[PDB]
Amino acid sequence: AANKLIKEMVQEDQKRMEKISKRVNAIEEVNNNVKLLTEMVMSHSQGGAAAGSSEDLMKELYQRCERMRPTLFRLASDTEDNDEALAEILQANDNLTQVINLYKQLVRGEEV
Repeated sequence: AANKLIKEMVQEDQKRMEKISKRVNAIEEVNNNVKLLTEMVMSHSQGGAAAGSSEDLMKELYQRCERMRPTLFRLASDTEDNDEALAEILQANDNLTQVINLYKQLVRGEEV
């Protein structure tokens, strides 16, 4: 109902929750995309292939990966007093930079 000044509290609870949940969804999405793109890139590393639709899916996964870095940068500037959350973010960005590295190699003839 109509209330006095304890609206700062339910609104704080709300920001706590949104913050954590956005982190979770980001990290999960990262973990998922990195793992599959990795799996796929390796398999096309002169072994089992598909081309066509597979080229399409690796491309999409690659673009999603590029798109998540900005997202992680923005999440990391919102981790006031939680170095643990900040660390998870930073490890996830590392997973992303890395995978965006294999894809690129795969796409332009390199090894590894």
